[PDB]
Amino acid sequence: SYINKPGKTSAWRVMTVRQQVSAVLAYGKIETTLKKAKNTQKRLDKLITLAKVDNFNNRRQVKKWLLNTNLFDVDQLMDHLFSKVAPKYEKTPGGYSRVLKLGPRRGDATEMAILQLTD
Amino acid sequence: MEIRGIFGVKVGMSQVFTTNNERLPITVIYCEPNQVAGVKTEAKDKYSATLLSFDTVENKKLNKPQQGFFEKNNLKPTKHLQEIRNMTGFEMGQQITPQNLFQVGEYVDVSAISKGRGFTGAIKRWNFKIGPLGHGAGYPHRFQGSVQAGRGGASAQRVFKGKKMSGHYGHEKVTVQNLRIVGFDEANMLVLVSGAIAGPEGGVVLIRTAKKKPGVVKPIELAVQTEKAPE
Amino acid sequence: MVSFMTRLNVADNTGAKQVGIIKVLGSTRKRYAFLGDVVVVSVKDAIPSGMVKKGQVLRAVIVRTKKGQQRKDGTHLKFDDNACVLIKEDKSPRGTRIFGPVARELRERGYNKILSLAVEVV
Amino acid sequence: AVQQRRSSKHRRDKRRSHDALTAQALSVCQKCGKKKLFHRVCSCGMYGDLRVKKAY
Amino acid sequence: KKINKQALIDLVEQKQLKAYVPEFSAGDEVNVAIKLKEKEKVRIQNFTGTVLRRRGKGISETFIVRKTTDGIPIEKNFQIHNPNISIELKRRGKVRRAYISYMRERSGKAAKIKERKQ
RNA sequence: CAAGGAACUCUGCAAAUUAACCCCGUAAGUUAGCGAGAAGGGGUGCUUAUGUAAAAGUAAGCCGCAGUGAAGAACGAGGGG
RNA sequence: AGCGAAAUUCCUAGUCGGGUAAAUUCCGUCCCGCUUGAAUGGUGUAACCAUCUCUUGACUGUCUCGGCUAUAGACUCGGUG
RNA sequence: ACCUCGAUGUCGACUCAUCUCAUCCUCGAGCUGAAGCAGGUUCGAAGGGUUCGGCUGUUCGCCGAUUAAAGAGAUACGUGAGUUGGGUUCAAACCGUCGUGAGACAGGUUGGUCCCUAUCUAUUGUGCCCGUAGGAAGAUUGAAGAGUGUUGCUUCUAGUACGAGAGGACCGAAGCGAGGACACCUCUUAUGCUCCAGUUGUAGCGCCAGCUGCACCGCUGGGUAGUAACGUGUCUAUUAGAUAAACGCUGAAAGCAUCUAAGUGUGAAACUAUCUCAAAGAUUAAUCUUCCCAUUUCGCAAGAAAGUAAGAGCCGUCAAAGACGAUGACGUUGAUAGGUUACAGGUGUAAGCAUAGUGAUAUGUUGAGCUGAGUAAUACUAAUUGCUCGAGGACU
Ligand SMILES: [K+]
Ligand SMILES: [Mg+2]
Ligand SMILES: [Mg+2]
Ligand SMILES: [Mg+2]
Ligand SMILES: [Mg+2]
Ligand SMILES: [Mg+2]
Ligand SMILES: [Mg+2]
Ligand SMILES: [Mg+2]
Ligand SMILES: [Mg+2]
Ligand SMILES: [Mg+2]
Ligand SMILES: [Mg+2]
Ligand SMILES: [Mg+2]
Ligand SMILES: [Mg+2]
Ligand SMILES: [Mg+2]
Ligand SMILES: [Mg+2]
Ligand SMILES: [Mg+2]
Ligand SMILES: [Mg+2]
Ligand SMILES: [Mg+2]
Ligand SMILES: [Mg+2]
Ligand SMILES: [Mg+2]
Ligand SMILES: [Mg+2]
Ligand SMILES: [Mg+2]
Ligand SMILES: [Mg+2]
Ligand SMILES: [Mg+2]
Ligand SMILES: [Mg+2]
Ligand SMILES: [Mg+2]
Ligand SMILES: [Mg+2]
Ligand SMILES: [Mg+2]
Ligand SMILES: [Mg+2]
Ligand SMILES: [Mg+2]
Ligand SMILES: [Mg+2]
Ligand SMILES: [Mg+2]
Ligand SMILES: [Mg+2]
Ligand SMILES: [Mg+2]
Ligand SMILES: [Mg+2]
Ligand SMILES: [Mg+2]
Ligand SMILES: [Mg+2]
Ligand SMILES: [Mg+2]
Ligand SMILES: [Mg+2]
Ligand SMILES: [Mg+2]
Ligand SMILES: [Mg+2]
Ligand SMILES: [Mg+2]
Ligand SMILES: [Mg+2]
Ligand SMILES: [Mg+2]
Ligand SMILES: [Mg+2]
Ligand SMILES: [Mg+2]
Ligand SMILES: [Mg+2]
Ligand SMILES: [Mg+2]
Ligand SMILES: [Mg+2]
Ligand SMILES: [Mg+2]
Ligand SMILES: [Mg+2]
Ligand SMILES: [Mg+2]
Ligand SMILES: [Mg+2]
Ligand SMILES: [Mg+2]
Ligand SMILES: [Mg+2]
Ligand SMILES: [Mg+2]
Ligand SMILES: [Zn+2]
Repeated sequence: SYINKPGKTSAWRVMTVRQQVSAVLAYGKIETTLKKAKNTQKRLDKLITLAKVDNFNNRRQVKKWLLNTNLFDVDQLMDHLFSKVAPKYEKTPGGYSRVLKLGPRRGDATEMAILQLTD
Repeated sequence: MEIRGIFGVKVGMSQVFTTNNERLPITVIYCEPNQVAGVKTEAKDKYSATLLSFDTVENKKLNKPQQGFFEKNNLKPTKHLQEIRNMTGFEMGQQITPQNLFQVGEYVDVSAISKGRGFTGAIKRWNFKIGPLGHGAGYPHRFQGSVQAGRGGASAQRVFKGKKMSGHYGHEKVTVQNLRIVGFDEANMLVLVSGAIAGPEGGVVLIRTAKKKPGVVKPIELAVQTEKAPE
Repeated sequence: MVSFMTRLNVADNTGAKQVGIIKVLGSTRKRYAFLGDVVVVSVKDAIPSGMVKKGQVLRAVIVRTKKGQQRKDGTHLKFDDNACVLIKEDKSPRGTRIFGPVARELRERGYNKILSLAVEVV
Repeated sequence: AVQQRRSSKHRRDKRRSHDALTAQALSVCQKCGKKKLFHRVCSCGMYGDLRVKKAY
Repeated sequence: KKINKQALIDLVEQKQLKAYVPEFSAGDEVNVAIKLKEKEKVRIQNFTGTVLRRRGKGISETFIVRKTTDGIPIEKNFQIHNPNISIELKRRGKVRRAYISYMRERSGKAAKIKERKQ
């Protein structure tokens, strides 16, 4: 069998995590598959804890992950993260995000999951 | 015969340099004090064995029948129970440590459950040969090997029982014999055994007297470094 | 680990620049030859002013290996080229000098003449 | 390879004997009472005492 | 009954570690004195050469020393915390890597490492 | 993919080496047209200055294990039907 | 005439020499060529060949000898079938 | 010419091998025109082993170098619903020969499509149901079995026994290996696609600097955990019993003799155990220990209505496990996973700034910064306050 689809490549996986983490930082909730939420959670927590010092080095580190969204750009997401979201989690020992399971999809029966910022 | 046994948990592998200029790889075994939970006599049972209890745990992590047995026998609650054949000469309810069982450098054998590997093919399981890769080839490259015994009514016409094909590999008890104990560490309750021990780090390990060399003890001593403070 | 049909250099004065392995002497299906092993070889590149001629089948012992081997103390000896010297039945070198360094595994398997005629043993 | 003999209507059902379905475990929501499959957010977006999603 | 496996391995390794263990980087020249034992006495044989790598954590710390005799280059892997072995750092050199593999490809005037390091 | 390098096989099948530009050098044979990109080698990055219409090049310096740093570029010799 | 164990030789793995540690294949030669041979042409021949055949340098997982990683399958769940 | 022409794929090679003994090596013994060493022949013995190459499609065969040995056969001259198609045997073309010819040759040469998703049974693994007569959780014995079993060199014994000499032992002991097997990752290597660093082109972040996408993971040098060998640990012993060939002791039938008839021995890698693994579906269903059942009424008792516990399952977090089941750990009375903190290992002095240089760049802050899985703590997040199944053991 040949002329197969490109597939879930490593580059595709990193881009998927980038898109979901940018969206979850912009809006605050993501309705995805459970196995994708359980992988985006790691990057979400890592970004939030590194964005707690608000130095230019940390901006350069975060910019390798953030992507443009509808509600914010790549530069206004920076202001939202470093001034609104991250300062809230200033003394929380990890676990800023929660993943909970919704029902199965009508056309796939895969287990959905909502990823949210735990206040 | 007079078989001595102890139970422990493998923690890793290191090396030690010894006198006579050898570098000996060693396996480190954390051996908790084992408690003799039962003794079964040849006359009353038709065989002789000693069953100990080890890997102690709190009472709330144990089932009701087992904790009832432990409280009936007046023993420390442990979740692991196992016996060794032909182990005699120990009173019920006595703490046993490897220091009282084995010597400094005597030969012992070690049994442990092998590292699980899952569904493996014929080549990785039975050391079979792989088919040719070039000069033209076919769909089956990692072929198991023809299982033909006889074609026709006057011949077998069947795969012989016990054939060598793909299947489960790993997570199976295996014993390595004639391993020399290197050192005892009473404070940390830590046994050093030469060579490699099967099983993942943290698994259970049984140390027994070697049946090939029961009383043989080959001397081994470590090296003391002569290096001094910088001048 | 020199194997069957392996071209290697000669570290002696005998006129043989390139030598090819024929058999790893010692047992049946002896796969490799480590330091100190004896092999049967054929001279393939020689010189006019040499004691050996091209095409002769002879017996040699290996002194160096690119792969290398590990000793008991844990030291791993590793050269940069596989070399062998031509020996006689008595285990005595055919050449009058040995070029370059040689291993210590020769000392275990006799070969005292080889060590005494070397530049420095390792 | 193909069957040289046709499989009856009895061997077929014997193989399907293991094709039966299992009833998924269900529980009752603690704020509205309707049955929801266990360990999952209900239809009101109310999981435990936490408002997860807006009401349906 | 929590078992810190790494700590127990470290204790066994400390039983036979050395006190000084002098330091050296990748591109350094050291003098290794092998205490070869014959039937009697010891013949201190020096193996001065250039380091190429230093890997390991404890009793399993090893380093690679490269030497050249009669134009033949020989590379030798020593264990740091091994008795009858003495290491004496001679020259400190500057390299931009941890495993300087190119030394086994470059030779002659191109195999000379500049001094100094930080 | 370590060491070996055709030991594989009906057969170096397949795979692997070379690959662009510039500068050297190039045999036997021949119908004198060829052989021939024969074979065999070297240089390529960045900065400063000199060179030019632009260059190419030249001199000095700097960095890396590696400088048509990735893509696309000929494997060769000999004898015979 | 020329050529000749040949895309031709049955006996035949013909004799001898070269190539290899070792050569039913290859190259040269010998000639009882069963049954070569001159326009169904004979003998040579520079260049050329997705032609056949043999030796060789570099090169490599063809092999000694197998091992690891990533995708799409296979495998599990939902839909068609 | 009995089966098969409504099809039984035919040589050789590769992979996997199994069986027989008419035994090639190893093991035991008798005879010898057997001094010793090395042989010859016969008897017993099938446990294991029985090499790599050159030429040929080759089996065969000759040759080269080793080995303890390079055994003889059978299994559709084993093996194409396992591989290959070199050979034979399609269509093309030529040579020699035959034929007037179209054509033909177990004469030669170049080229030339090898399909199938496994239903039953056989086999390798892993499960559900039920039985084992109350239920459940543990620990066992072992009927019937499976796996391995190869061997060389050196030293000593001892230049002793023997032998004019040359030469050169049986028995026994030690050391070092080849092949095969099991396990493991401390060391050496290979790999290590969300790790580190260097770096090219192009497109973006409005520009420099610094990053991101793509170009085989863009390329290159290293590399954590894991997976493996080319790596390192272990095994390939030993002993007992009953014996084959063979040798016996004591002994008659047959006053002698005689290994045998009674009695009593010796005796091989073969056999039965000792070694490793699995094993009570062993329905002939075994044994031991612990725990939980021991209600109110009606009538009908291995009866009813309700009513009583150990445990198990569903679901969730998982990996010492794993195709899926299962195995194992945990589920708030918790460290199961993620996150956080600290550290290890790996990479190799981060960005920014300052100095120096005209610039590329170097130096100091700086063994700095970064880091997938690794080590250990920390309930911050996810394992909810849930549902179902489940017991009085007939009588003899
Ligand atoms: K037929
Ligand atoms: Mg890509
Ligand atoms: Mg095909
Ligand atoms: Mg293929
Ligand atoms: Mg029959
Ligand atoms: Mg039959
Ligand atoms: Mg029906
Ligand atoms: Mg089914
Ligand atoms: Mg290689
Ligand atoms: Mg090489
Ligand atoms: Mg060949
Ligand atoms: Mg062959
Ligand atoms: Mg090709
Ligand atoms: Mg030419
Ligand atoms: Mg000719
Ligand atoms: Mg003539
Ligand atoms: Mg002529
Ligand atoms: Mg010919
Ligand atoms: Mg010839
Ligand atoms: Mg041919
Ligand atoms: Mg000829
Ligand atoms: Mg004419
Ligand atoms: Mg003619
Ligand atoms: Mg004519
Ligand atoms: Mg001609
Ligand atoms: Mg053509
Ligand atoms: Mg897919
Ligand atoms: Mg489906
Ligand atoms: Mg008839
Ligand atoms: Mg028939
Ligand atoms: Mg039919
Ligand atoms: Mg048919
Ligand atoms: Mg068929
Ligand atoms: Mg016989
Ligand atoms: Mg036996
Ligand atoms: Mg050849
Ligand atoms: Mg026949
Ligand atoms: Mg056949
Ligand atoms: Mg046969
Ligand atoms: Mg026949
Ligand atoms: Mg078949
Ligand atoms: Mg076939
Ligand atoms: Mg096929
Ligand atoms: Mg068939
Ligand atoms: Mg053909
Ligand atoms: Mg073909
Ligand atoms: Mg034709
Ligand atoms: Mg005619
Ligand atoms: Mg049975
Ligand atoms: Mg390691
Ligand atoms: Mg820029
Ligand atoms: Mg008598
Ligand atoms: Mg006996
Ligand atoms: Mg019945
Ligand atoms: Mg964890
Ligand atoms: Mg800096
Ligand atoms: Zn609700």
